[PDB]
Amino acid sequence: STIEEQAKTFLDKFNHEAEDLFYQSSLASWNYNTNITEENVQNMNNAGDKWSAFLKEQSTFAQYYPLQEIQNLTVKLQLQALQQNGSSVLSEDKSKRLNTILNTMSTIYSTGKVCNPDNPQECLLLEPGLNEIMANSLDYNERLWAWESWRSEVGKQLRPLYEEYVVLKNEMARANHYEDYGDYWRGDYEVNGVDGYDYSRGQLIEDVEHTFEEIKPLYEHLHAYVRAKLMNAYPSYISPIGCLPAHLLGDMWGRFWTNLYSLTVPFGQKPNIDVTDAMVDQAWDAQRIFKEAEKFFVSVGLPNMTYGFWENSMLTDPGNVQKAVCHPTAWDLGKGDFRILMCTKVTMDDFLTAHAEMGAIQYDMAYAAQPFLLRNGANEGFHEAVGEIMSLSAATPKHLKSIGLLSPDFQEDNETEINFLLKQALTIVGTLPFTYMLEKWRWMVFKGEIPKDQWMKKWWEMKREIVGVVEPVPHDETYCDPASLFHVSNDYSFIRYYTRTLYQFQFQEALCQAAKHEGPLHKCDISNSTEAGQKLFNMLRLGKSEPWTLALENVVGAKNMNVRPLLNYFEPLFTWLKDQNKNSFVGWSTDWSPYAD
Amino acid sequence: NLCPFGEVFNATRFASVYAWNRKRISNCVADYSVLYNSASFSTFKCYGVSPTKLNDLCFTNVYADSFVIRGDEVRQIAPGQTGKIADYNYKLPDDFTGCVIAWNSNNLDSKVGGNYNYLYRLFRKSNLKPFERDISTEIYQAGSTPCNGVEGFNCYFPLQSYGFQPTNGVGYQPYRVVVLSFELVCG
Ligand SMILES: *[C@@H]1O[C@H](CO)[C@@H](O)[C@H](O)[C@H]1NC(C)=O
Ligand SMILES: *[C@@H]1O[C@H](CO)[C@@H](O)[C@H](O)[C@H]1NC(C)=O
Ligand SMILES: *[C@@H]1O[C@H](CO)[C@@H](O)[C@H](O)[C@H]1NC(C)=O
Ligand SMILES: *[C@@H]1O[C@H](CO)[C@@H](O)[C@H](O)[C@H]1NC(C)=O
Ligand SMILES: *[C@@H]1O[C@H](CO)[C@@H](O)[C@H](O)[C@H]1NC(C)=O
Ligand SMILES: *[C@@H]1O[C@H](CO)[C@@H](O)[C@H](O)[C@H]1NC(C)=O
Ligand SMILES: [Zn+2]
Repeated sequence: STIEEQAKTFLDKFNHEAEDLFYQSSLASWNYNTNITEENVQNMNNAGDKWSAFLKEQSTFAQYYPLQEIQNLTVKLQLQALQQNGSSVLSEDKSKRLNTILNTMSTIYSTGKVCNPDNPQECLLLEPGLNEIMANSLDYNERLWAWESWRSEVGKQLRPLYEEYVVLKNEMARANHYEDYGDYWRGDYEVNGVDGYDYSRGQLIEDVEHTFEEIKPLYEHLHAYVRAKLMNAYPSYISPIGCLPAHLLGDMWGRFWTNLYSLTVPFGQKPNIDVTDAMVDQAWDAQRIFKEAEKFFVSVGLPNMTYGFWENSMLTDPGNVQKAVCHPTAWDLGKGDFRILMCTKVTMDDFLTAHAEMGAIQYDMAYAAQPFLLRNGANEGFHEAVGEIMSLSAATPKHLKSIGLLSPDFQEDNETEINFLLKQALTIVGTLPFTYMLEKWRWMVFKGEIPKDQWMKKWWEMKREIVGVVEPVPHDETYCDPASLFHVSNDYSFIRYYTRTLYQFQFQEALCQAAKHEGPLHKCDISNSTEAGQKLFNMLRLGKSEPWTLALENVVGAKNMNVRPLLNYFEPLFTWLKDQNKNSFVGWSTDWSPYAD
Repeated sequence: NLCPFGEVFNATRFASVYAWNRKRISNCVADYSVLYNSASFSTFKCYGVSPTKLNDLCFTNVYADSFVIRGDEVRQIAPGQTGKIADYNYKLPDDFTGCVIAWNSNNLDSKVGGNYNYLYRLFRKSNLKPFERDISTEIYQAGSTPCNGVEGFNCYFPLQSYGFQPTNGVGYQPYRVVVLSFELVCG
């Protein structure tokens, strides 16, 4: 019995027993979400405790098999994922500490309550309500209160708890043999043992840094153009050279500038490309939205969402009776079960979000015929990029004609493309500085470059410099603004939200070439192109069996992250934005302040 | 007289795949027409004889092998399909004269929380010969260490249970299978 043949029969036992265990724990995790209840939360913990406990024993047995003297490449990768020590190294209740503080963080957001001073009854959560203030209100005073009170009341509360979060999770450092908690999340991109393709964790920094510099030209001009529109709609508050205030951006944090499309509309007399005003006039419920999404991909080639999807998914808000997490989540349970949980709304954003999550489902479906561990896409950015590759096609003005939202006229004017591109830039271009900034400060925290006595404050200097956004009110370190966002509170990577972005244009370029599109990339619908769909499914199935740097090359010529497709997609917008912003100042001052007055 | 096909197909319970029940059907008249015209069966692959031809065809002896397997594995109840089930549980002769009948049992053999009753052999030192039922629950020794009849390193219980939750996908839902063979009983 060769050691690899012993390794396969061990792995063969794992894939059978683990799939049911993962399904059982994931089934309770769905129920916890659907019917938030002390009993359901406990069911997730006890069943989830078994999944973790099951993982630890198989992990110890996997170490007995050496990572050497095995040759089938899938066998090596499968063994590494199991052989990782994991969160077991922390001694007993110390791990339970990490469980409790993290378990607290899911609750603090769900229970995070800001209360109106005028009416002490009237307290709000980060339900759609608070986010709706940031999305629609045009009052500087109103937005600031929701911006401030949230992290005044709830942020500070999480500051000691996020303080121990790093302290206790960086205990893993040199226990799990990674140097800092930033090194662990970067291990997702790591590929080793492949000649000519070995990608080290440090390469990801240098790559991100270089591509971001080429992103800066387009972003600064967008930042300038947005400032001019904002200064008219907000006299006095905004200085023509100063950093943009955070609350007047779309979200509670400013992650997506797509909310400001109404204020920042280039032309506005031509037909609207934001078709939420048409969806309400086209009476499209959530079932219609997803049914049109299901129809999009079956046109490409993937068959229908399994009936277990439509039967067991939650695509509508429960109502008052049931309290559930409303965040878009492309759940995948294994054992042939695929569901989507997403409180859905009558908005183009929710129309475009649904198309991305279903593309992620069909990703989760395409590589089902793989060993258990290799079924998670080849890196984190892939899973999040596949859906947006389709989403870029979904919003295209030509495809919006076929859906029935834009009228049959289709004015293909030189202006409508810019209207469409700027809505796309706000959603796509704006989030990349915010992403790099957040994760840069996150990585630097794990390394220890910023002590707690310099925390928070540094965050704001970095946010002023990189993203060009200023704080309305100065914050002591008792404030904890970074952990006002779900991705930071629930210990989820956020740079995975930027690798996908450079990726999402890398692939579409090749998919349009596969469809033999005659023209630019923003004119590209993957619809009715069986060949481009076969190209995706051919490499969706690979999962993590083939290194990402290899799977990238097979689809698109590049073996690594390249910003060049993104620039080409935005090149018409970049040239126009330069001409308009010739008088206004491009750039910002790191020293301006809305409170220094 | 009416062949007792009713109790084989309408049984309250079906046996596991590693111990497939065999019921002898002999000296009775059998209407095969109800089977190929029931419309309640997903798979009905008669490998040797056409169902039309065997309706009036007398036969020496009939036996019914009934077991429950996964739908992904229904492919394997077939001459020369390999795979785990045919390899270590139930293999067909590859000269097989007979029929394979299958229908979904998600309504009956799947329950909330999952049913773990059905078992399948996962490890076997040597591939099963046609029509050989093995129920040896001896730890498959995978390495150099001897298992001494207890679980341990490279010492796995050769039996693993199916999990059947109703929300599973079609490829993972439980399917009820009845295998019919003919030897050389009319209609
Ligand atoms: C709500 O949770 C309770 C758990 O006690 C359950 O009885 C009820 O069915 C749940 N509601 C659902 C599943 O819609
Ligand atoms: C931690 O990892 C080491 C790697 O050499 C392994 O030997 C050890 O068993 C692991 N600890 C466990 C599984 O508790
Ligand atoms: C080795 O080849 C493939 C690599 O994709 C692997 O999936 C399979 O399990 C291995 N085959 C055997 C059993 O030798
Ligand atoms: C796919 O699903 C749609 C949903 O209505 C259905 O109309 C269509 O006929 C199905 N196509 C298949 C099964 O090929
Ligand atoms: C794809 O084809 C269908 C039917 O041929 C058509 O209704 C739809 O408009 C097409 N989509 C395009 C051209 O984007
Ligand atoms: C639209 O086209 C006109 C005329 O060709 C030209 O000024 C420019 O490209 C566009 N005008 C805008 C964007 O205001
Ligand atoms: Zn998200």
